[PDB]
Amino acid sequence: DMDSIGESEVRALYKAILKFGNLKEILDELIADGTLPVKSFEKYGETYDEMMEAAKDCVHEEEKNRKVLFNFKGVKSLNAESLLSRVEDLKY
DNA sequence: GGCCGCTCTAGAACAGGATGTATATATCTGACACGTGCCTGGAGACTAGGGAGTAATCCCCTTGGCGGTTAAAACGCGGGGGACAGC
Repeated sequence: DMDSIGESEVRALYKAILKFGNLKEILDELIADGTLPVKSFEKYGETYDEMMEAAKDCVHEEEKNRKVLFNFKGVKSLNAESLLSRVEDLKY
């Protein structure tokens, strides 16, 4: 199962990173406290990085548009700007 | 020095998650039927001896009749006891 990701896990990850930024430090605790259902740590890591890159791409698409929700694996429960800002702000 | 734009706050709408309940769908459970394979019993064939069947004769038993006598059965009558209904 560890290579799959469920929409409930997409939700839980999205909320987690909305609260905590680069979860991959904490992420073991976030599984151990049950915030995230059990999955491969590597899979959560890569799908996090993937959506960070997709958020950057969304910002490039905004730049293309002028010169906000976007899906993960079709799951619409995601937006770029909140995550990107929250992650960098909480890191700082 | 003035006005408009930008930012923040407030209200409204929509969606998702959480929880409980109902309904539909799937799975199990069981028995019957059919198919397959193997083994055993039945079927077929042949012979010899014994049992059954057939025939005759004789003897004993059973059936039928007669007569008389005796006991049993049938008819009769009255009274008592038991059975039946009630409470």
